[PDB]
Amino acid sequence: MYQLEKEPIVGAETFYVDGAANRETKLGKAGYVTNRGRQKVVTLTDTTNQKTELQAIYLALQDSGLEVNIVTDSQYALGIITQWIHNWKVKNVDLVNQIIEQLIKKEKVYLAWVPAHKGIGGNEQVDKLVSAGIRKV
Ligand SMILES: COc1ccc(Cc2nc(O)c(O)c(C(=O)O)n2)cc1Br
Ligand SMILES: [Mn+2]
Ligand SMILES: [Mn+2]
Repeated sequence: MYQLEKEPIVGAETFYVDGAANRETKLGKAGYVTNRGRQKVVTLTDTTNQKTELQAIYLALQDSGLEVNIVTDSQYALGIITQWIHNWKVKNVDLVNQIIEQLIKKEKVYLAWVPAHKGIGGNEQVDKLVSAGIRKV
């Protein structure tokens, strides 16, 4: 893949990703839930809210097939990744480029943003998973 899809890929698994992190401890969780009934969460150290969001996208790329829809609620994650694909058309640098490294090997990728905490089913589910034991209120 050298460019992102303009619309969702029909028949491709859709991963709803999210992350949460504790400001003081830097412990966080990154995870996904998909429309094929799969979920994964990993616990991370020395991380941030922004970094957990990128780590979640990494997990979705790692676990998905060659065509994949990924739905994030992170302005930062979408912005920073998009700032890459258009660029070749400083912070979390390694992780961003590792995501790009995964992206180019896919056949098709649709990456979309949705607003957090607005009752989007998949998004609410993954938010509940990653914030458990991480986000107080
Ligand atoms: C509409 O109400 C809200 C919308 C957003 C937020 C903050 C938030 N909460 C998350 O769980 C999350 O993943 C992200 C993010 O990635 O920016 N941002 C809190 C409320 Br109340
Ligand atoms: Mn989020
Ligand atoms: Mn969330």
